[PDB]
Amino acid sequence: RVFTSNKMDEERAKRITEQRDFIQARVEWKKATISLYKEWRRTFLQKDIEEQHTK
Amino acid sequence: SYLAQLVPRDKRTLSNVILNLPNHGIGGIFARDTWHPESKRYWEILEVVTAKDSSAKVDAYGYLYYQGEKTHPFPKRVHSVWRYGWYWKPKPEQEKLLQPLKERYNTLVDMGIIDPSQL
Amino acid sequence: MNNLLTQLPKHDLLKIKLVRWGFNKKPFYVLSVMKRRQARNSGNRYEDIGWWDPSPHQDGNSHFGIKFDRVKYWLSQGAVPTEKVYGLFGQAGIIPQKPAPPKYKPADGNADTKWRPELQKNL
Amino acid sequence: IAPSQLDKLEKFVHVRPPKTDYEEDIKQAISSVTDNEGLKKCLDLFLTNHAAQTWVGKHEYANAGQVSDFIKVCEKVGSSAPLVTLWQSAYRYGVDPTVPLLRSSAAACAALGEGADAALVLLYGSCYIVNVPEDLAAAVRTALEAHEKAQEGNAEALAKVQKYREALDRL
RNA sequence: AAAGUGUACUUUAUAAAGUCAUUGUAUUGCUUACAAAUAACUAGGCAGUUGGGUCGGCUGCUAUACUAUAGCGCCCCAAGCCUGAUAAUUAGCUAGGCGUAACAGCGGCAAGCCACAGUAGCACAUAAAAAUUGCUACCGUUAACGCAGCAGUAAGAAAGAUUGGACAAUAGCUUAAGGGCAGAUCCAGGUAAGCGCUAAAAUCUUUGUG
Ligand SMILES: [K+]
Ligand SMILES: [Mg+2]
Ligand SMILES: [Mg+2]
Ligand SMILES: [Mg+2]
Ligand SMILES: [Mg+2]
Ligand SMILES: [Mg+2]
Ligand SMILES: [Mg+2]
Ligand SMILES: [Mg+2]
Repeated sequence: RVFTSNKMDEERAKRITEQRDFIQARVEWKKATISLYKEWRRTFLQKDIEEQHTK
Repeated sequence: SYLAQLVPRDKRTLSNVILNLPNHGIGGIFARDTWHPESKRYWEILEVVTAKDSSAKVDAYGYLYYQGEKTHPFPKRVHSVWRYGWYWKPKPEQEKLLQPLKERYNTLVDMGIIDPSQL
Repeated sequence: MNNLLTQLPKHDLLKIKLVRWGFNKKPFYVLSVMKRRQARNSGNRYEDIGWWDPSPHQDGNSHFGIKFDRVKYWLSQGAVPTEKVYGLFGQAGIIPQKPAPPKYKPADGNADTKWRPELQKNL
Repeated sequence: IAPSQLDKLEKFVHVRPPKTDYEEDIKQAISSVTDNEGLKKCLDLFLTNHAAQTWVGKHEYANAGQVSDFIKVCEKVGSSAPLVTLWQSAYRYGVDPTVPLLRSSAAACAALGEGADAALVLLYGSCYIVNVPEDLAAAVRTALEAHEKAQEGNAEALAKVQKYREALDRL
């Protein structure tokens, strides 16, 4: 669902501004977590390769 | 009257606006009331085809402008025809020519001869 | 008996969830890696990774234990924490805090008594 | 469903096209009409013809030749409401507003004696034509005077005539 | 794939995004072996039965392996296969659990697997799916219904709880406008497992008075 209004008043402006901030914050948060997961993923993969060679 | 399409009205689909205009409003500028007036959001109509059965609904094609710039590469049909709030935006040349006519229409509405809600 | 699962799900998601292991009005939680769609206290797990005691103690703090190495491993594989687990991880500094959406509903005026008829009898 | 792209519209039109030519039906309908109900049917026929032409690709005033015949039938029948509706929505019916058409409609209403209708047609016509002839205005004024004398007994008619006279004077 | 792509959809004088559609290096796996209650007043069992050859065994779109589960099915060919077999009685299995120095014996609680939803045969549904999906016949009440979902009623029995409150918390379904749904669950009521405390006052507890 989305919010739309024919009246160009303060209420309409507030809803648009709040939505923009929430989306921007969430997008930034997603990028940071994924980078951390990718970095950890490489580390564990390397460990498995070393263990396989030893066996 | 076609002059009643300038002011948006409730439950007024784009089909009613397009049909009640000269030449089916080809080459005209239309926008919804929920869009900000200064946002420069509007549709430019290039082709119109009526419904096969109803003959009271229209499928329109054109370009979509946001901030005075095209948003898509090729013409496409208007998918929001069935929504409400559409109104006519005459170009500056049309506005100058229609100055006296708008005054006459407003006077008739003020005196109660013409009821915009019915039309 | 409770052998841990090895094969990953093919049609569902893995999540990090809180399991209720308390007593009457004495909650206690255990964090484990479990399939998204299951019973809350099902015995099917991939690993137990921590515990949490939400109530304050004489020192005024809550206590939380977690495996730092294994949490990273399961987050890398694709396990998705729940909303509350995100809060615990955010405060503990394992991952950045997750922003919450704006709220407009008038909050509940009876949250700790609406669901407890014993108090309402005295009220 | 209509195609999304404009480049595929030609194929859509050619498949099962609707009936477009209604000139023969309208000509027969105009002659056969002798009542107000038939006049309403003709108006619907005009609307269908104006809408149907889009399938072929024409966007001109299809109903530009039979307008005069429709006016003659209305005057003979004695009902002016169909003409009042036509001028109110002239573009929707595919009729190009012009001074000769306005004069013909006003004369027909004046002949019927409905000065109030004559004022309505002139007022609606003034929204399509920038300049209204002064002689036509005088004719409508005479029609209003004749209408007032004919229906002087009805207070509502007197109020309507007075209101229309004020509108004509103001505009 | 916590991904990419779009002549697609929605919101914006504030824009980042999401929605819908589609895409994976072979595009969702079969087989074998061992163990597990009585039982001979059950001694013969099997003929698609044991094995071999051609053909079939579909839902495409890397290349080879000479066709790469199968008597799983048709046709043909050779006579083999099992023999505490075959037929019966009883039981959901694992395990926590209870007695015992142990060995053994028996099977209330948390959880895992399998089967079923009045009875039976079928269609979808393959890969994670039929209490609250269909078709047909039958049984019991009255064209319909089948509470082995929660509460509750009647009969039977020595003996089986309220026709309660709430989504505040945990888990789940849907949704980018921050909401909606819920007899899972959390709380309360009822019933002498068990565990803890009270059933007498004392300078109005000198952890006081000031
Ligand atoms: K059955
Ligand atoms: Mg049994
Ligand atoms: Mg059955
Ligand atoms: Mg199920
Ligand atoms: Mg039953
Ligand atoms: Mg029941
Ligand atoms: Mg939730
Ligand atoms: Mg007793």
